[PDB]
Amino acid sequence: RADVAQLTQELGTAFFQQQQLPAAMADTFLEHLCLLDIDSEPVAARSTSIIATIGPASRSVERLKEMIKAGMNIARLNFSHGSHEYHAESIANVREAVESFAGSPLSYRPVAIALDTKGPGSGPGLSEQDVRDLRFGVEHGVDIVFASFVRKASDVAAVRAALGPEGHGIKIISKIENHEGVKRFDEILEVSDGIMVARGDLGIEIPAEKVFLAQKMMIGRCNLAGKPVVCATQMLESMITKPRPTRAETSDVANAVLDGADCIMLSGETAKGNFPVEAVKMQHAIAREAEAAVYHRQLFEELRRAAPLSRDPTEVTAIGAVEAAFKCCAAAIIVLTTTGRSAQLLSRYRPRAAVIAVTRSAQAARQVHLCRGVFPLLYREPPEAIWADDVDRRVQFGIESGKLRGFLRVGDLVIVVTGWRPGSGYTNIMRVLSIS
Amino acid sequence: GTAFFQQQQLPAAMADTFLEHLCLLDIDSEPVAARSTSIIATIGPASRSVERLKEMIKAGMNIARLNFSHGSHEYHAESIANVREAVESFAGSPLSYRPVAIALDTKGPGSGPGLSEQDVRDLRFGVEHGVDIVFASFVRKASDVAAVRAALGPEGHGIKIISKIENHEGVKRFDEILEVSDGIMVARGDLGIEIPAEKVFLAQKMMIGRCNLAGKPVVCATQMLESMITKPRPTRAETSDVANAVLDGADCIMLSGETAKGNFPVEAVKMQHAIAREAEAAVYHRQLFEELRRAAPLSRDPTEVTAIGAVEAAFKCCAAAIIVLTTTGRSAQLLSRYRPRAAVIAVTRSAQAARQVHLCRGVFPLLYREPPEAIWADDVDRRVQFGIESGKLRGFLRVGDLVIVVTGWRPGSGYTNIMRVLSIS
Amino acid sequence: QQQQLPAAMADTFLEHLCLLDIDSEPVAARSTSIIATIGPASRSVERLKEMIKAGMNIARLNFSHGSHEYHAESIANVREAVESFAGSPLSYRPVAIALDTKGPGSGLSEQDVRDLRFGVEHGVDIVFASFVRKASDVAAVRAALGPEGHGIKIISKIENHEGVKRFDEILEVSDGIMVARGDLGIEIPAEKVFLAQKMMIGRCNLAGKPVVCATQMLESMITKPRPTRAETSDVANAVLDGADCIMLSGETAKGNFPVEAVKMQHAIAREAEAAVYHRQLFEELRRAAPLSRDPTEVTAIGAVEAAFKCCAAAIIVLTTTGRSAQLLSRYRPRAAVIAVTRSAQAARQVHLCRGVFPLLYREPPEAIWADDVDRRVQFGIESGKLRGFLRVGDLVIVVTGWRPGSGYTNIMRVLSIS
Amino acid sequence: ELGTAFFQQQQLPAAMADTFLEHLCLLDIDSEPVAARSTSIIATIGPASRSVERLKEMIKAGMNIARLNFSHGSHEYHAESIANVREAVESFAGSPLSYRPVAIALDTKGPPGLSEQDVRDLRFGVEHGVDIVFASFVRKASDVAAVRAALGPEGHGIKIISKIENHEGVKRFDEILEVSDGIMVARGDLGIEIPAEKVFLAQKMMIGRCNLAGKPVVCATQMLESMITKPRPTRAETSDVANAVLDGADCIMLSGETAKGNFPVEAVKMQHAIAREAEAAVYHRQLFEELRRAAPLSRDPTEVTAIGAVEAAFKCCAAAIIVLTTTGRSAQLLSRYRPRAAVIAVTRSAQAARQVHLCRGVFPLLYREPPEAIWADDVDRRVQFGIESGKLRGFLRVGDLVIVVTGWRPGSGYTNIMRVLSIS
Ligand SMILES: O=C1c2ccccc2C(=O)c2cc(S(=O)(=O)N3CCC[C@@H](C(=O)O)C3)c(O)cc21
Ligand SMILES: O=C1c2ccccc2C(=O)c2cc(S(=O)(=O)N3CCC[C@@H](C(=O)O)C3)c(O)cc21
Ligand SMILES: O=C1c2ccccc2C(=O)c2cc(S(=O)(=O)N3CCC[C@@H](C(=O)O)C3)c(O)cc21
Ligand SMILES: O=P(O)(O)OC[C@H]1O[C@](O)(COP(=O)(O)O)[C@@H](O)[C@@H]1O
Ligand SMILES: O=P(O)(O)OC[C@H]1O[C@](O)(COP(=O)(O)O)[C@@H](O)[C@@H]1O
Ligand SMILES: O=P(O)(O)OC[C@H]1O[C@](O)(COP(=O)(O)O)[C@@H](O)[C@@H]1O
Ligand SMILES: O=P(O)(O)OC[C@H]1O[C@](O)(COP(=O)(O)O)[C@@H](O)[C@@H]1O
Ligand SMILES: O=C([O-])C(=O)[O-]
Ligand SMILES: O=C([O-])C(=O)[O-]
Ligand SMILES: O=C([O-])C(=O)[O-]
Ligand SMILES: O=C([O-])C(=O)[O-]
Ligand SMILES: [K+]
Ligand SMILES: [K+]
Ligand SMILES: [K+]
Ligand SMILES: [K+]
Ligand SMILES: [Mg+2]
Ligand SMILES: [Mg+2]
Ligand SMILES: [Mg+2]
Ligand SMILES: [Mg+2]
Repeated sequence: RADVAQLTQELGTAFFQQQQLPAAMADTFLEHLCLLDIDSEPVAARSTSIIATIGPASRSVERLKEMIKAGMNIARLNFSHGSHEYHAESIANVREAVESFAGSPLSYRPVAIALDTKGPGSGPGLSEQDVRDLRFGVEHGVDIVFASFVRKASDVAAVRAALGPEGHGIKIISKIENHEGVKRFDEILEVSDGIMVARGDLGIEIPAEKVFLAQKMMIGRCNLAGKPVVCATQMLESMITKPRPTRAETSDVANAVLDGADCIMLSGETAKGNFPVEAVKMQHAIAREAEAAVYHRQLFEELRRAAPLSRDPTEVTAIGAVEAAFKCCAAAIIVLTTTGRSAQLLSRYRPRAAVIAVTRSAQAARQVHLCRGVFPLLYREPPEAIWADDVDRRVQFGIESGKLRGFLRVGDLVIVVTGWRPGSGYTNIMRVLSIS
Repeated sequence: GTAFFQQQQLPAAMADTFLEHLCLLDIDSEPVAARSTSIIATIGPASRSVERLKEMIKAGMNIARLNFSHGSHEYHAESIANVREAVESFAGSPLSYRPVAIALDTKGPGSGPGLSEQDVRDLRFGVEHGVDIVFASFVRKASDVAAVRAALGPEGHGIKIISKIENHEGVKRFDEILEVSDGIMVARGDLGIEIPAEKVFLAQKMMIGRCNLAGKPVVCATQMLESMITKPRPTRAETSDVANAVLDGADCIMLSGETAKGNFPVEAVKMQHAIAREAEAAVYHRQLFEELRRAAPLSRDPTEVTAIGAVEAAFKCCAAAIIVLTTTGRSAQLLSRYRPRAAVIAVTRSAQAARQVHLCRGVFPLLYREPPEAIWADDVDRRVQFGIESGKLRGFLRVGDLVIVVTGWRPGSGYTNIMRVLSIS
Repeated sequence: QQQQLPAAMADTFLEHLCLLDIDSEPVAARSTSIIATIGPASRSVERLKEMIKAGMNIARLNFSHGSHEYHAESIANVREAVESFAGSPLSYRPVAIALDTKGPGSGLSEQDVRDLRFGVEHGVDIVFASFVRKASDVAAVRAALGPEGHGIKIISKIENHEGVKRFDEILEVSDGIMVARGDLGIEIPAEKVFLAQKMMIGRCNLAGKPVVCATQMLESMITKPRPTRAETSDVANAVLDGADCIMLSGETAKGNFPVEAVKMQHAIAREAEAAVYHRQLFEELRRAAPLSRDPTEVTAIGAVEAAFKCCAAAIIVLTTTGRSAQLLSRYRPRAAVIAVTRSAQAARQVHLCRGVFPLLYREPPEAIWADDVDRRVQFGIESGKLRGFLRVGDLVIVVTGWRPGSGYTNIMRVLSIS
Repeated sequence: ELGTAFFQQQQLPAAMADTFLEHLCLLDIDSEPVAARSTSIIATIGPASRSVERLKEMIKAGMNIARLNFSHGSHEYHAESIANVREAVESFAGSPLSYRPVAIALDTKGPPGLSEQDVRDLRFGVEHGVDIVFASFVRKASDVAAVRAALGPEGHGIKIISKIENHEGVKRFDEILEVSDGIMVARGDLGIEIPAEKVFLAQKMMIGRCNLAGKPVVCATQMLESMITKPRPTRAETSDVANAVLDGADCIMLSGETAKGNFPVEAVKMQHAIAREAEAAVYHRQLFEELRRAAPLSRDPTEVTAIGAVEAAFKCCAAAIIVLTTTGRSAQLLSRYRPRAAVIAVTRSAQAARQVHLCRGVFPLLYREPPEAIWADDVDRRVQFGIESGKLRGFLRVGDLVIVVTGWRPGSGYTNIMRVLSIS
């Protein structure tokens, strides 16, 4: 009680009853479970991104607008099916639906476009079809590649080479789908931007009763590395034909978030099912409940104990900002970023505070959806003559969007993360600001 | 040997943090210990045949659930007879005989305020037919449990009452319900209709945590392997759900339509068995034991004091088993509440206690049938030897293993007070 | 490695003790301040210069002995010795002046009222108030200091059973506490003093307020050039307990080896500070420190967390009153807290907080406030390089505010030296 | 119930704390120690403490081990001091409530190899039946082997406590501890051989490693130095004694304080008073957790039984753990887990009864009844002897819970049973 008494008097007992805060203050994991409360409502914005596979059931512009409003952050295009012409039309429809909300950043929502490859088949390396599909991705400006059946580090180097010099900025998320991928996980993660636990093939390649071990291990190692991890396949499977999921399906979604997944995915549920929008809404509702139930006290302590010492100022500032946000129950951490890296380094410490990432790069704004708890804001104004004023305008842009979009209210504390000079790699400042 | 320390997720068990424990989980680290989470299979048209029941017992069914929401008393009495016939077909080999509990799951109160007249009749049927457990539907408060207990009468005092929590009131009045119940069932079917579907996992994890803290059995139920009612293999979400119920701390996992009416009853039991064994090896015992110890209050009860000493001793030597003599199952339950990795082999002469201890995780009941020796110390030794011989035959024990033996200072229940370190010869 | 770093990485306190190494040399500057009692043996300007060089941070004047004329001459000699090093601003060491009252004897005595008035007139920085037994005793001392002594720190001396029992109410209204073991060891059983000491140090560490361990720490050094094994152990254990300051009484006031006693406390404190198990200490201080909406409070925890992440050589903080440095000190960083201040009094008083190294800023003011802040930060860096705290390539954490004036600290910056 | 008053004594509010910092904050000067003093006191016998009458007062004050410093005196002088110790000890054999075994320890003069004088003094120790040797200036494992060889054919049961007095002993500590029965942190010479300001690091490290190895460790020299001439110690001296106990020392020592000082009895009384206070202030929650986590897994039934018995004693706040031991080993393995319950060791070996004083919290009871023909009856008689002695001495009352540790067959090395008994 003494460690929360003054803040309880100031913020109120009602504030400390919401978002599983009594369970968050527990001294043991067992006590944390015992304090979980179905009446404790989630307040924070949903931080785990939803990837929706785009197909016949979710192709139209009108349907895609509903999916964006329901919570879709990443549109996946499965190159195992369809054609280049079919997928290009789906991509154009996604972009049309996304841009229909570009009226003001107080209502704008960026959406990443991901290409999921067919894979190597019986062959041992990049398939000729994968080379053509990866070239298509670069030509159509995809943000992410979900590379199928990655079995070793040279597989991701081959994917990187097929993207050429013009696809240098595309994120490569390696899909682990077999025994070799699990066994060579460390070398694959080292050269990848992130990982997808592709449970469909994994559950056929290894005993079905061992998939949960591979999932928890890969999520834990990705959390330790500070790299995005996606949990995929059959999460809400029954929703392909039914309007409501099973008890095992809601449990699976909640447990993927509690495991530490940055993203959760919908495959047949959105590509061909009868309830694509309802499936997105269900993942959204479960993820908000599960994020509040995360035991941050042990998680943050373990992420600190395991993360090595760092002499990188972006990394040092990120841990200081997350520590400061927990100390004051900050509503948000506003960070200026060019490539998304400063937001990713904040996200790896799993703050409860939303990470509002203000960027001029449309691609970085789409790609940061891979990192849990990062809310991208695309800044469109031309640069101010004085760099310090251009920085301040970008911070104010995040404070006004947050104030008028629920995130922030007058009296809230926010942590602001900036650098000392223009350009990528110079984040080194953390500021505590009171919202007026 | 090095091979021993590579199996049963032992590298992940030695980790200094939960995060490093997850990072060390290995799909090639094979489970060695016997499956400790009990499987409850609901009886119906797909599982009533005496020959089909024999296959389900071999696959791992520990408790047979009779769902009184369907069928007459004549139907349930035939189910009881078929279950008992299949169980007793293995009684000719006492070292391998597996007791199977019979649980009666009530229809419930309906639009009524408390115990239905149908439940009063069904509960009296349960006592008359010797059921071991009652899964009481829609328990909303402590007086619902007292009413179930009263309907069982003086002849049903030994029947275990597991309260099913199926609505908001049951979740909110959980503490008072657990206090008077023998255990709890997280009845997710109705719970997921009574409260928002996205909140069920919070109610499940909370109730399992509180039951683990109280040392009382908790069952995770409904739609765990739902797709297996019509498909031979479950979905990725279903295997995950079963593994996570075990990781949460559930003593039992349940099958409903998967065994009552589906096309794969035996395979659904085999699937729960396979998943539970993998998930039990992945339990982070270092944190779990530490937290259970820290939260368990001080006690002046010798059974409770001996149990924590025996669990601490078992962890110190990597004991293959804790062999406990028990009359009511209580000494085995008090060992089980500390979640030892060592199997708790409970030797009992009570056929009912042998069936009921399946509610406690990691308790393997052995029904001892020999008449008592004239010298009490010799009768205790013969039972301990029966435990060792059954354990060797079933694969729990080998020569050279260390075992912890928990016994008492005089006959009758309530006098457990001794813990002994024994080398298997 | 140096500064007990293998013992610092240990996963348990037991393994930390097992890894302590007599060959692991201390590198960090000595964090625990030394209070030396000034008397016949340590009065001369030449002797005081050697005591400052040996490590004396606070000069204590015991008003139980001497006279106003005697103590005023001791104060003038301390100031003369301190100011003899002012010609080199990058290495100048401020020294606080503390007045220790005679006490109530058999409420606030008339002699204490006169002595407290003397302290205000002579510009003392701290009052060590004798025999504090309740909150109203502190209020009486505060009232006797009047309107001109509002800035003087009151450190309540706990010397009897009532002071121990009413500790919480005394700490609440005091700036800090002194565990006055001489009288405490007569007032309560001698074998219970260590319990009162460890409890008071723990509660002061929890409150983020300075605590002094005092009396008979190196007693045998009054006549002998080397202390006993129990005395070196006592000094090391007071530092390991969490004391912000350690004190010398007869050892410096009347003994034959005043300079050697200061040197011995300095040598032991440096060794003991490196042996502190920061992994458990920081985690416990962090877990127990309440949630806060005060930006100075929030910035301090962020800065200490950042310093541990990069093994920062120092945390450079700008402070008017010393408060921003005190809030960093309460988390016990391994990094030195270099406090750059224009207030000569705050520079002297900040010696009460463990690990705070005060730098008195005497350079011309900049016209642009941002440029003025930058030059005070570069002054912290140049003084740090000269004193051995910093080297080129080191990382430092810089803590500053958004606007001039006290109470506005809200910024933490990661800076690479040179 | 035990009552709220029970939970206010022996620093029990500080014992329940969830952090070490909270534990310190909850220490209470009004919380009185109830348990018997568990840290043995070693007193150096010299001119000021040699007489039978003075030795009787020192035994009553709390002396458990009599140290004879072979750096001074002679064989004749030390033999007379030993005879006086034995006469003073045996003067209490007519009262079970007052009788207490007292170990006799020989501290060598010290050293190329073992000195000629040390060979003769070690032979004197064997001939006079000493229990312990405090071996001066041990620098390496071969120094311990030389002392062991010198203990001739009749003295292999004598305990060798290696004194660490210089840089080489500190640096070769692990190899020395491996072959020694225990260690003495000999701070006098250590504070001359290494910088004085580093002695506390060597002390804390050696105590921690001995606690980890489950071997006795003695903190020695200048603990109450001023009491050689003054009736009361300094604030630094009481602090030093309390901190040696909090560090984890099994024994604390008095040298000039008892050998030649003006207040030998008062110095013993002061160490007794401080140790009792400091033992109650030990943070058992973290200590037991860390001893468990660091101690490797074991297939030795005595070690497995010991941890189970200590866990059981903490669970019920057992007044005592009664253990049957012939060599002292079963009591030593209980002691290494630092139970708050007193370890009452029932033995037929007079030497083991004296030597177990080296292990913190072991209260030896020498049993001299003739053996019963039925072994189970002889075991029950010794268990009841421990219970009746415990009731007589104030350790136990009817209604208390005790833990009893025995083995399954006679002879040393078979401990494998732990029982929970209600005192009737
Ligand atoms: O791009 C698609 C697509 C493209 C063009 C026509 C139909 C589809 C389609 O039905 C579809 C279904 C799915 S799907 O429903 O997720 N699923 C169908 C069965 C096979 C699964 C597999 O790849 O193993 C996939 C998609 O992932 C993608 C598409
Ligand atoms: O101010 C002092 C002083 C002032 C003028 C003459 C002599 C002295 C002196 O000897 C002295 C000794 C000491 S002292 O050595 O610490 N000590 C002497 C004995 C009584 C102790 C007590 O107060 O209980 C104090 C001082 O603390 C201060 C002075
Ligand atoms: O056995 C003793 C003894 C035996 C015969 C005559 C005198 C003494 C004596 O004074 C004495 C003093 C001490 S002592 O007081 O501990 N001693 C003081 C001076 C020498 C020191 C040293 O050895 O470094 C320690 C003893 O340890 C032992 C004896
Ligand atoms: O997260 P990234 O990719 O390193 O970008 C962070 C960068 O953004 C800034 O805050 C502002 O940079 P710009 O003015 O170039 O947009 C820099 O100071 C910092 O280096
Ligand atoms: O677990 P419970 O029901 O308390 O049974 C434990 C009892 O079993 C025993 O070990 C054996 O007793 P019985 O010979 O009566 O079967 C008793 O000593 C002990 O009291
Ligand atoms: O520690 P204090 O007393 O609050 O002083 C800290 C203050 O110092 C500063 O860094 C610099 O202030 P000045 O320019 O007034 O000296 C402020 O921004 C900040 O509020
Ligand atoms: O501690 P030690 O020397 O191993 O002695 C323990 C032995 O004492 C006993 O409890 C009793 O043995 P004895 O009857 O021979 O004295 C044995 O069962 C056990 O092995
Ligand atoms: O490839 C996939 O996405 C899978 O198998 O889940
Ligand atoms: O009754 C049940 O088992 C349920 O609702 O899940
Ligand atoms: O006044 C003091 O310093 C004391 O009593 O210790
Ligand atoms: O020999 C000793 O005891 C010493 O040197 O401390
Ligand atoms: K694909
Ligand atoms: K039912
Ligand atoms: K005074
Ligand atoms: K000697
Ligand atoms: Mg696949
Ligand atoms: Mg139901
Ligand atoms: Mg005083
Ligand atoms: Mg010596």
